[PDB]
Parts: sequence; C-alpha cells; structure tokens
Amino acid sequence: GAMGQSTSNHLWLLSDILGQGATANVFRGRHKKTGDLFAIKVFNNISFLRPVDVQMREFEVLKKLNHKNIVKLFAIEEETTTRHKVLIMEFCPCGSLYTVLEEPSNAYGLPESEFLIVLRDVVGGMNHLRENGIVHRDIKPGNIMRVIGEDGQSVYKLTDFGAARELGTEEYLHPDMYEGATVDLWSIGVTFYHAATGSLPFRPFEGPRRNKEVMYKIITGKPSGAISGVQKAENGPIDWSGDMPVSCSLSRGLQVLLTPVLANILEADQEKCWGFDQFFAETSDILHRMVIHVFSLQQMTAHKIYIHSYNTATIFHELVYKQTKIISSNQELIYEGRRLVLEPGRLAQHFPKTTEENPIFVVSREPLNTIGLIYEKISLPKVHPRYDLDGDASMAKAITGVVCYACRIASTLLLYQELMRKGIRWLIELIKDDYNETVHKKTEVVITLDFCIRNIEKTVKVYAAELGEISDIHTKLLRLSSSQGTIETSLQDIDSRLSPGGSLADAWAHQEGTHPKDRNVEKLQVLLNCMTEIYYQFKKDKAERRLAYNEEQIHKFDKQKLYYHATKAMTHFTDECVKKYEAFLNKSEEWIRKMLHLRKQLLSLTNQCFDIEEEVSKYQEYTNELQET
Amino acid sequence: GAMGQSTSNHLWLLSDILGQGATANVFRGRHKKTGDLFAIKVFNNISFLRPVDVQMREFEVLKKLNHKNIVKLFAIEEETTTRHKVLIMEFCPCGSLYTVLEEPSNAYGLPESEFLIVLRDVVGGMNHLRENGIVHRDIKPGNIMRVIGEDGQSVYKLTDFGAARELGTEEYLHPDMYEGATVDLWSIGVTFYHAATGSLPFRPFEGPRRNKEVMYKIITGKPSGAISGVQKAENGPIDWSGDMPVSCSLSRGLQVLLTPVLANILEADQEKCWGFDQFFAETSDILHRMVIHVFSLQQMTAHKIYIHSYNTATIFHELVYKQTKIISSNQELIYEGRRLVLEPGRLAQHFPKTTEENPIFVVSREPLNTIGLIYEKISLPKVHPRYDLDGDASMAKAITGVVCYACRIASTLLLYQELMRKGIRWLIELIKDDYNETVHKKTEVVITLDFCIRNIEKTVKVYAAELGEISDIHTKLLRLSSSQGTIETSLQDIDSRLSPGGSLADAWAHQEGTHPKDRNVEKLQVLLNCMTEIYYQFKKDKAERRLAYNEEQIHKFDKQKLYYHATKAMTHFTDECVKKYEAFLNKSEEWIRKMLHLRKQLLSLTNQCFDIEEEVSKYQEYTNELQET
Ligand SMILES: O=C(NCCCNc1nc(Nc2cccc(N3CCCC3=O)c2)ncc1C1CC1)C1CCC1
Ligand SMILES: O=C(NCCCNc1nc(Nc2cccc(N3CCCC3=O)c2)ncc1C1CC1)C1CCC1
Repeated sequence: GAMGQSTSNHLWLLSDILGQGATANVFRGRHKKTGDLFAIKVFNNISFLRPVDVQMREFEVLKKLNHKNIVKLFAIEEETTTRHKVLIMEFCPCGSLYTVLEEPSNAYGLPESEFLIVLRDVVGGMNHLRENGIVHRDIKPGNIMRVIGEDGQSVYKLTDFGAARELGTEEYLHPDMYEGATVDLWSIGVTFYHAATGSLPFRPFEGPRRNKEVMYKIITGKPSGAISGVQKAENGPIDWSGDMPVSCSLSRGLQVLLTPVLANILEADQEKCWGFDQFFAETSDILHRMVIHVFSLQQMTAHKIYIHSYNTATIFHELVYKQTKIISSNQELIYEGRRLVLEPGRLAQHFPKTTEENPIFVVSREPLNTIGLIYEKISLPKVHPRYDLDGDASMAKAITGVVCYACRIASTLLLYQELMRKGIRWLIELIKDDYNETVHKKTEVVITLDFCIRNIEKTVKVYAAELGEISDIHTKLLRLSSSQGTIETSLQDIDSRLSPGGSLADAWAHQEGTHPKDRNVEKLQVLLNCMTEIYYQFKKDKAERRLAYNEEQIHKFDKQKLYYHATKAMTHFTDECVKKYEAFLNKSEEWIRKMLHLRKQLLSLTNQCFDIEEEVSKYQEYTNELQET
Repeated sequence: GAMGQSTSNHLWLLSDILGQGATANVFRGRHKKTGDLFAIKVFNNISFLRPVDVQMREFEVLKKLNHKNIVKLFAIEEETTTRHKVLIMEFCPCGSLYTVLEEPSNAYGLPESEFLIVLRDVVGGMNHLRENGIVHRDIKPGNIMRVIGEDGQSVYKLTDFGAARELGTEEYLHPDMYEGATVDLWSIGVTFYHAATGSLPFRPFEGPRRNKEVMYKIITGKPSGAISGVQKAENGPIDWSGDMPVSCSLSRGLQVLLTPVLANILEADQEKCWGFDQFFAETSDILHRMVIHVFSLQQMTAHKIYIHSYNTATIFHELVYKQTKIISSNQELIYEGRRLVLEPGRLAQHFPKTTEENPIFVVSREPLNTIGLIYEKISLPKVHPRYDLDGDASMAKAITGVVCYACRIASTLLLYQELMRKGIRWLIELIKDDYNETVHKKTEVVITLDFCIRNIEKTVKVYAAELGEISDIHTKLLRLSSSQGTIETSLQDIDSRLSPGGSLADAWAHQEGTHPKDRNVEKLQVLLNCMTEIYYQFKKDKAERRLAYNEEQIHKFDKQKLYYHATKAMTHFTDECVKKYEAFLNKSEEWIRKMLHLRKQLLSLTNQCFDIEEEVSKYQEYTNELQET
C-alpha cells in the first residue's frame, strides 16, 4: 500500500514493475474506466532529449503500426503531475523469451515445437520491421515478449526498436559494433543459438566481466562457419564447433537445416554474411516443411524428416537415407500393422498421418548396427556450504536443469522401447504373412506336380522308345517331388520358429526394459517439482537481498534438501531407467540378427518354389500335347 | 509478522492455519532443529475433559499405529507456556478430498483413475481401523487427507477418529444417527457418491439450513435401493434414482459395479445393509479387476470392460455383449491393423496391451445403430449483478465447472472420431485381405476347371454312347465356367469398390469432423485458465470478507469477464466441436451400411467359389479314372 503514478485514463503502482531500461521503465498498470491491464512505459530522465514536434510523429508512427509479432502501442499520454511522456503498451503477462529460458526445463534448449514458434514469430516480426525500414539491432531474449494465443500456443512479439536515431545487447553485439543489416542478423543468430542450446555461443572462462577482453579475441577469429567457441580454462585455448552440442533437444532433421543458417549469420566478414531476404528465404524454407516421423528398427532411432508438401517419395527416401544410411531401394516401410508401399512420384500431401508415437517404421535387408539414443551424460554440479543468495539461486537453476535433462532423456528412452515393441510385433505379423503366401505358392506347385505325374502315370498305364521318353519325365518329376517335399518340411520349421516360444518370439522385450506402468518419468517429475519449488523460492530470496534469521536457516535447509532430491533423481535415472534400457538394446541386437537370418532363408525357399513352378511348365506340355492326325 | 505458539521442539504461526475443528485446531508448523514441516494439533478448550492417565495411553496407541492410508502421529508434546496438549502430526500439503472436490474440474465428479484411488485408499484405511477395533463414523471429504506419492499418484489418508469415547458430518449422517458399523458405511456411501457425482446424494431445495427438516423426510423413505433423491422445488416432490447421473465421468463398466455397492450401504434398515467384510469383499472385487479398452465401430462407443486377470475370453465376450449388445458369436475383434482371434479358454493375463487411444475394435455382421457419446447437455447458470462475495465465489465455481465439463466432453468427442478413423482404415485393409483370399480360391477353382475341361476335350480328340457320356460333362463344365466367369467379374466390381475413390473410401471422415490440429480442446483450456484464475481470486476476496474501493471495482469487472469467457467457450463448444461431431456421426452411419452391404456380397461370392470348388471334385475323377484290365 504505497504511492504509484497515474495519468488521466490510467493508473499504476511503482511496486509493480515489469522491466527496467535505460531510457524508460515499464509498469503493470490498469485503465481507470475499464480496469483492463496495460503495459505503461514511463520515460526516465527526459528533458534535454525530448522533442514536442519530432517525437510526436515518431510515436504517431508506432501507434497505427499493427501486427501479430509486434507489441501494440495504443496511445501516448502525459503523467498527471510530472507531465512525463507515457506510452500505453499492450501487456504481456507471460513475460519474455528470457523468462522462458530462465526455466530449468529449458536449461539445455527449448523444445522443438517451441523453438520453431520462436523462429517463426521472430522472423515474421523482424521482416515486418524491414518492410517499414526500421532497424532494431538490439534483438535480445529480454525484448522478445511472449503471450499465450487463443490456440494455446505461444506467440512472440518484438518490442523496443528505433532508438538508434534520437538517442545491441552486450553478448549479442556484432564484433564491429562491439568495437548495415548485418548487426541485426548477429543478435538474431546469438538469440537463436541461445534458444536452441540454452547457452550463449561464445563464452570466456571468467565471463562477461572486466575479463571480457577475451570475448573479443574469441569473436575476432571467425574461423570457418563455426557457430560457437568456448574456453574451458582461465585465459586459455578456445574450443570451436560448427555443430550443435549433444545436450540439444532438437531433431537431427532440424539441426541439419538450422546449422547452416546460424553459420552464415554469425561472422565478422561482410563477404560471407547473409541479407534479410536470403535469411528470410532460408528460414521460411525451413518453416514451410511438414514433418514425417520415422523409426528405424535396425538402429533403434527416431527421426524427424523435414519435407515440403509437394515433394515426392523419391526425395523422401533420399532424406531417410541421409539420416539412417539405408539405401533407397532397401527401405521397407511399415505402418499400423501392415507394410506400406509408396509410388516413386507420390506427393507428400497424401502421406499417412504421423506422430512420434505412431511413425512409419523402417526395416532393412542389409544388416545394421543398433545405435539407440545418443545423449550427453550430464552430472550434478558441486554444491557449496556457502550462504550466498545469488550463488544458491544460480546453483538451484543449474542443478534442476540437469535433472530436467535427465527426465527428458528418460521420457525418450521409454518412447524408443515402446516403439521398438510395436515395430517387432508388426514385423513378426508381416513375416507370418510372407510365410503364408509362400505356402500358397507351394500348394499350387505341388498340385501342378501331383497332376503332371498322375497324368503321365496314367499314360503308361493305358493304351521300346516311348517307355524311354516317359521314363526321363518319371525321373525328372520324381526329383522335383522330393525337393518340393524337403522345402515343404523346412518351411514347417520356419513355422515352428514363428510359433509362440519359437525362439523368435517377442516375449523378451516386454521383460528386458522399462514400461509406462513403471511410472519412472512421473517419479522424476515429483522430485523435479520439489526442486523447482525450492528453486523459485531461492529466486525470491535473492530478490530481497537479505533474509531474517528464520528464513536464513530455512534457506540453508532447503539447499541441502535440493541436493538430496537431485542425487535421488540421478541415481534413479541411471540405475532404473538407463540400465533397463541398455539391456533392452542388447537383447534387441540378437533378435534382429535372428530375424534377418530367418527372412533370408524364407526368401531362398520362396525362390525355390518359383523355380520348381517354372520348371513344371516345361513338362506339363511335354507329352500330353503329343501330335497326330 | 505476528505471534505464534511453540513447543520445546516445534514452533508455528497462528496465521498459518490448516483446519479448524471442535476440539482442536491444526497449524502448519516447523521443527526447531531440522525445520521440517509438520501438522501441529492444538487442543482448544481443554481442562474439564483432559485425562493425564487415560489420554496418555490413548495417544500412546495412535503413536505406534502406522499405515499408508492413515496420517502418522509422531509425538505428543506440551506447548511452552499454556502447557496445552499438542499432537505432532504428519503434514499433508495437498489438502483433503474436500479441497479436491472444490476444484471446478471435479464439479461433476472425479476422474475414473482418481476415483478408484479414493475407493482404494479409503477402504484400505477403514479396514485397518477395523483390524484395531476403532470406529470412525465421521468419515467426510474434510477428514480424508491427500498427498502426492513417489509415483506421482495421489495417496489418501484417514484422520481424526476415535472421539466417540472421551467426548458424523451433517449431510453424511445416518438417518438413525441423524435422529453398529452401519453408520460407518453410510458416511462412506455419501462420500463415495460425492466423489463420483460431484454432488451430495440427497438434496433438499433450500439446503442444509433450518429448512433441513425436509432432508429427514427424504432419508426416511429409503425406497428400493435408490442411491439419490432430490427435490427441485421448494417443499415439493422428490426425484429418486438408482443410477448415476449422465454428467458422471465414470465408465459404464465401472458404474455397473459401483451402483449396487452404493445401493446396499445407503439405507436405514439394518436388514438390507451390508457389513465391513461384505463391503470389503465387493469393493476389493472391483479393485482387483484389470481394464480392457474396446471401441465398437458399429455404435461408435468406447467401453471399459472390467475383468479379473484369471477370467477367459468367454466371460470377456459376455461382458462385451452386456455393454454393446453384440452376441458373443458375432463379435469380430481388430487390433493394430489386423483382426484378432481369441481362444475361448484364453486367460485375461495374456490379452494384448490396451489403452483408450489403442483399444480392441469390435465390428459386427448384424446391423447396429450408431449411438455415439451420450452426455448431459449443461448450460451456464445466470449471473447476478449483485456484489455478494460469497455468491460471486460460488457462482464462479459453478460456471467454471460447467465449462470444465464441456471441455471434458469435447476431449472425448475427438477421441471417438480419431478411433473411428483408425478402425475404418484397419477394416478396409481387412476387407481387402478378404478380397485377396477369395481371389486365391477362384484361381484354384478356375485352374482345376480349365484342367478338367482340357483333359476331357483331349479325350474326345484322340483314341455312340461314349460321346453322350462325355457330352453331359461338356455341358456341365461349361455351365461352371460361365458362372465362374461372372463371379470373376463381380469380384472385380468389388475391387472397383475397394479402389481409391471407390465409394467406400475413407476420404470423408477426415473431412467430416474435428482433428487434433484444430486445437479445439486447447482453446477451451485457455478460456478455462482465465476463468479458474478469476475463480481463485474470488475465493481470496471471500476470505477477506471485505474489499477496498479499488479491489471492489476490479472484482466487479472480472465477474463480467468471467461470463464472457464462459459464453465464448460454450459457443465454441456447440458451434465448432459438437456440430462437426454430429456430421461425422451422420456420415459414419452411411458408410457402415455400405460396408455391411459389401461384406455380405463378398461372402456370397466366396461361398459360391467353395461350391464350384466342391462341384469339380465330383467330375475330375468321373471319366479320367475309367476302369479296364
Ligand atoms: O520494452 C522494454 N522492455 C521489455 C520488458 C519490459 N517491458 C514489457 N513487460 C511486459 N509484461 C511482463 C514482463 C515481465 C514479466 C512479466 N511476468 C512474469 C511473471 C508474471 C508476469 O506478469 C510480464 N509487457 C510488455 C512490455 C513492453 C511494453 C510492452 C524496454 C525495456 C524498458 C522498455
Ligand atoms: O484432523 C483434522 N482436520 C483435517 C484437516 C486439518 N488437519 C490437517 N491439515 C493438513 N494439511 C493441509 C490442510 C489443508 C490444506 C492444505 N493446503 C491446501 C493448499 C496449500 C496447503 O498447504 C494443507 N494436514 C494434516 C492434517 C491432520 C493433522 C494431520 C481435525 C480437524 C481439526 C482436527
């Protein structure tokens, strides 16, 4: 209950403070008449700078400017007493991209869906600024607002641009600006890398302090297209990389497209840098693509193939080969219990409905190594007995982010196993289908044969050289009957292999790994909830800047409680989730080999049935079609 | 920052108050040394009542008593100054069953999974009290605590029992106690009905006020086994029902089991009431059953069949018939793209993995009416301009509960449509399989025929009455060839029906209804989030008992905002979700009829192939096996 400023139609408390900037501040405020929430932007220190004439039109420009990706400026009013210039802005309750990246769940990067939303809204908003001719240069997660749309999905809105006339962020600065639309793409690139990785691209050991002199020497090199550079020791060598880290939660399909984009917008040289049209063209090319989910049983890996709606199954096979290394003519698709056949010129529009939980399976003929999920093994940071509020808050974010990652990995392990179980069941049903068809071909052959041998035996029965002619056939057809007999038996051996408890049964898989009923992920989430609660409390303890004797000891206790929670989670993750996954993968390799062996043998047997089929067509007309007047 | 009481090892604020009871109060408190949270029970008004000797042992009993379904009493201590008796109890941060039922999402009953958890924990806890001989009688959602388990699932713990010595809830009172373990089962029954329905079983028009005299006349009748009775007008007739209301979110399978249980524990007569062993036996019988998900394509209805692990497919078919009214020999199962065959003596243990999203489909031969989902059409309560805080809070709960229900129904409509789409695709693939097999039988027949007619034509060719004998066969086999020819053609007509754009294609279904990409449920949830926020704020406004001039107008605004949110949701629910569902159901009926027609015709054609197959076995030996020395 303290004093707050106010304007003829609006009012707000100074206690309610949204963001702090150099020129102005932003407060959570309400309209006087309707009581609706608005972001009130109050200029701090105005006097020398302010123009009645110029800034009038400057604000009159941003007013009528309207878009989905840009925060709406509704009006320009004066504070009641001080007559300060006050902007009435659209309020965004969810905060900004920074607020999103501060969540430990996004410590190692945004989810794929959410990252694409960011890429979409940012590009669209930045492009709308291009169409007006206004430059930003200051694009940072802090000035990228976030709201909840009608459809529940996040919508990102740009803010605070054009201060480059009347008047970039420190780690978002371009090397030369650190010392032209290139500077825009740089802040964009660092932002995009931050959203995908959960970390800045270029990090010195000390940090963005006085010792940030190293940062410039880091940015200066600009080697290759490398998208990141980090020194892991005080004043030492720099580790460069032109690829996303392992902890990244984006798909391989998305990374292959994203890496070049970040590579060309992140360098000092104006020679190798892009332009907004080129950038827009490449980014929009990524956003226009639909996603087909494909699980490779061979390697036990999930894949997101990014395809345009108008592309064909030809380019589809190529992309699948690019990820799974399976040759286009070796890819055998399976969808919902049955194999799937695609015409080489069939469009991507009419592809079957796909989800991560229901992908197009891919089994091959050529043997393949089971890779499984590749993730970065991350362990808990050491916890100090030190009482530092800032240190406790930062550590709380880090250690929770580690558990969030492990929880993420665990959720994927279960998905891989569950898909591995579905694909195996469909495959054995498909192999059973193949056995039945081969049996049908054998029944035809044996009928044709049994009919050719009887007709010839009836020929010698009723009605010198002739008995010699018919005897070659007797010897020939007998050899075919014996071979057909053996084939008939070894096929029943394959049926004995396909029978329940046949040594190719899928009984093992349910046994080997983890199941949704184990509720492993939910157990991690429980501990993650306790940790995230203690985390947000440590944030509020940081905000106070001090604590009472009571809250001091409660803080010291929950800090040790935060540790025991994390250790409990990681122990459960490694002992229960990982181990059972490993064993499932090991027993998956063996079944695959046995499965590949069986299919090869069945193929040979099927080929042999075709051979005896085409060899009895050359005899059933041989003596039965004898000629005379 | 005010005064709070404390004990040698514990301390607490009076501002932090968990629950208020007659004898005692409960505060949120912390341990002095470790700082861990505990529920502190402080006796109010003790003096005349208290026994040093008797109550010592009374508390010494509850101490060592330990269970998963009973709140743990850790110690008995004295307050520092007043020397009041203080119990140190296990703290339950989630609140109680009342707190759970106060959530608008549970306005029309708990979710099925959650209700079963309640039934489980309550029964187990009540039974553990039975084993010790302690009676409760006061069992109410208020004294049934809830905590979050390690596996994320709720765990319910009983509390506050045995006060029937030293010293039930008003609407939870037994008719005679309103004026013996029967009283226990009554409070249980009213509680269980409350959890499943979201409302009390017996409701007068005025309420539980002075005019609650009517309540006794309601309870007094005890007609039949009826589980509920409500008068909809002031001092008028009572509407009785022996079945759950339509708004209930429990499955038909669960209701069939639950209704009798609530029927036998809810009446005045000691003659027709159960006992704890009978109650335990029936409730545990329900809890021991596993659940098989089955979707009936014919009626477009989802089903939860409750089966013991040791039961067989015989009893399974019976239960399916009990719900879907499809005769046991007419039930054709489909699972993951392929039809499923079950041995009549196959146990329930080895049934395929089932979920609501992946059930065993059931298609029939006999025509059936498409019922679809049956739900209660609920509309928004009228909103008063009155400023009453209590009235605003109650109305806020009601109107949000209505939207929660509509959101629930909408989520199910999408599930039904999505399952309807999967079942159709699998069915047409299965019909294609049948077409292919019929084709195979025809190829055999035509080969046998073409081989019998040629051999006979070669007989007349080479080497009075004889030419007459062979001519009957010539005329006979010709008739079979013509009929086989016609069959061969109308089968290709069926193939033309099964071809894409064949008039039995499933193109329509995706077109007719709603899809997950429409994000209808997420849109409702957004509005539901705004409503539930204004709801909880109105609760806090109620708690204050007054508001400042500012908060008064903000309250008045958000009340009108609560209405526009709800109307927006219900409009979207009826116009967008319902309508598109209706049309999908209407176009589902037509496809079903066409599908049933096609299968009948294919059957006749398949039967005709068997006939010409068995009619050529009586001829191919007729003259070719002629006898002579
Ligand atoms: O435009 C700037 N800063 C961007 C951030 C501060 N400005 C704004 N803040 C929110 N809303 C907001 C900002 C932060 C947080 C939250 N949160 C987080 C939790 C709950 C809540 O209300 C909500 N909206 C909107 C805006 C902009 C004014 C249209 C410059 C720095 C000072 C000027
Ligand atoms: O035993 C009784 N009442 C039952 C309710 C009050 N007693 C208790 N309350 C919580 N915890 C509790 C009770 C209510 C609410 C919340 N909530 C809801 C939101 C956040 C929170 O802390 C937490 N635990 C445990 C207990 C019992 C003491 C072991 C009798 C009535 C007075 C004695």
